[PDB]
Amino acid sequence: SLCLQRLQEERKKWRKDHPFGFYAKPVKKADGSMDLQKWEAGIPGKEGTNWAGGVYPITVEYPNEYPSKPPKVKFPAGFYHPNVYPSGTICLSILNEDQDWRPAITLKQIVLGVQDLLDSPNPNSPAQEPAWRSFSRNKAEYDKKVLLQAKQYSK
Amino acid sequence: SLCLQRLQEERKKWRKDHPFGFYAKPVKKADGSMDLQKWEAGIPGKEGTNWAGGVYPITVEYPNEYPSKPPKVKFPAGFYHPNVYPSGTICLSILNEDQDWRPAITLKQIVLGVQDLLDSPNPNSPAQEPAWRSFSRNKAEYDKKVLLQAKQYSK
Amino acid sequence: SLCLQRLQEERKKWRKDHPFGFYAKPVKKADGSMDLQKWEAGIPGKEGTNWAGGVYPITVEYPNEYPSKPPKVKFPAGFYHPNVYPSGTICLSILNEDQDWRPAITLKQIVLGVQDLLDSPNPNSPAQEPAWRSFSRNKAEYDKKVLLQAKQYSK
Amino acid sequence: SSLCLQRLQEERKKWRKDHPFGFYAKPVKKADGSMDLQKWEAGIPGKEGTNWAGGVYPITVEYPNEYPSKPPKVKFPAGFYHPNVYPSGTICLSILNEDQDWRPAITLKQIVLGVQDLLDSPNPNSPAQEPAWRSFSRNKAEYDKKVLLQAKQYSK
Repeated sequence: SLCLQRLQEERKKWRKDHPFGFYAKPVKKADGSMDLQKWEAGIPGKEGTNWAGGVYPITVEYPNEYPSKPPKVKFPAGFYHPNVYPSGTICLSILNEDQDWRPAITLKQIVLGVQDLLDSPNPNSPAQEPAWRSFSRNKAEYDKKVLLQAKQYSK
Repeated sequence: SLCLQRLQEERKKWRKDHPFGFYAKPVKKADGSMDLQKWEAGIPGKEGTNWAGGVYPITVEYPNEYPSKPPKVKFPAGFYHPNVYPSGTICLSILNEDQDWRPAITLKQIVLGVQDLLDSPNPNSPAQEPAWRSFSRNKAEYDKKVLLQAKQYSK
Repeated sequence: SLCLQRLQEERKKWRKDHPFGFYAKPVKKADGSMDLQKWEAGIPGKEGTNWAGGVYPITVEYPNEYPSKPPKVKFPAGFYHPNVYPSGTICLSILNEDQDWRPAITLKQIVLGVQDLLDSPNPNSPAQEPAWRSFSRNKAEYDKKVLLQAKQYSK
Repeated sequence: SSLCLQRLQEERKKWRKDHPFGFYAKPVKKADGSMDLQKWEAGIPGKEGTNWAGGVYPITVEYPNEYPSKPPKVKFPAGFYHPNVYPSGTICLSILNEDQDWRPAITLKQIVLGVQDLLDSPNPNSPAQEPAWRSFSRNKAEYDKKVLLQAKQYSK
């Protein structure tokens, strides 16, 4: 099983070194064992941005075909960002098997890619109508919502 | 009002030279008068495509600032197409004030632009998650849905 | 036009008598006249509740058959409350023609009824999955969201 | 052509259904989001246990109107380093030469594996690149250092 072997390697690599303020670990099953194909992680907002102070939770679901196919990465449904679907699914070219996904991509690369996305939305992939509208038409309103969401996910 | 004068012109104009199989009309108010700023229209699917035989209803909402600003065009909420948000809002650059909107654009050009979009989804507008997923990963499933939606909106 | 006669009556009535903290007015069309069948209003949260401090914006859409048929009342799409659909449509007994709508119901009655709903969600109208789930499963999380939304709509 | 586009549809299906780990290949998208069946982008992973390992080397595959009678043209980026790759990026490979081993039945998988095999095993009969061929033939240490860094350049 390449998928599970790769996920064990990812666990070992992450535990050894990962970016400051981020976390990621397999979820526990009913028996206390790890579900290597489903992880919970957290992405800190960047200092100096309206995202600062929040730690935004994601789930990473690795399909059976991983690493040939990318994991699905989701914020909570309703998370506010122009490139995040209503379901929470993150729209990012590195997570798209037809675009920039490659099997060598590490969890560290994914979580930093998502962190970078927060304060720098992509205009070729608006996935959420109200956030994209405010980001583009009413930046003051967009910024207020971002700062309130940072508070929602703050300690 | 420039807006209402233009809408009168669009109305009297549409009623003489409109694309075959399409319809468009201001909606009626409580007193049977026309709401010039809110129309109902219908877009026929092209023959030779899976959209054939349907006539897909849209509402066209003209803001007070029209024609300086574009109208908003919506299919029913839940309409299935990669470029149509959950609300029914259609993503089309000619309806975007920072891209291709120009005050001269006529309703005819708008409806034809919506028609063209049906069988050729734009990859820069990932507006509807499942429709994109199917379009990209399970084209047979995508086509089957399109075919059934054509029946939904048939005669 | 029984509808528009009733709506002109409702307007004059509102301007001479309305609860403190509330506002309501027909929207303006492109020529500066009033669209009597579409109003924008605001509902203050009541003091001593987690909704306190917010003024929550609504649209009131009166159908041609009003007052025989109730108006449709909507918060912004995405507004958080167990009885508010994703579209922002409010579920309330007095706004349902098969329930407690009566043609004699005034705008004051409607807006006070919406105000009452804010702090008392109805379990037989679970319109919003995450809001209902937090209200049932995680009161602390439910309350925090309400308090942040109050700030969002604060003065 | 018309056989050309029909064949290319089939190639896309065969590939999309089945191909070696770490390779990718897809028609490029046109301005309307539709596929250009006659120009694909692909990636060739270096073989593990060679100085090419860890790289995924990008190629373009351009199918002429007369495909599959005539072979596609396959190019690495201009300035790619390998003794059998011209300055333009064009790969010199027998199965890609109509005057040598091209046959209409050859599939994309066979092309990309042929290119992969060529990486660590240059053909002296196609010295397409002076500096690469000279280093390969006269200063192997220098050649290997360049190959290793180029693997980093295109790191998987």
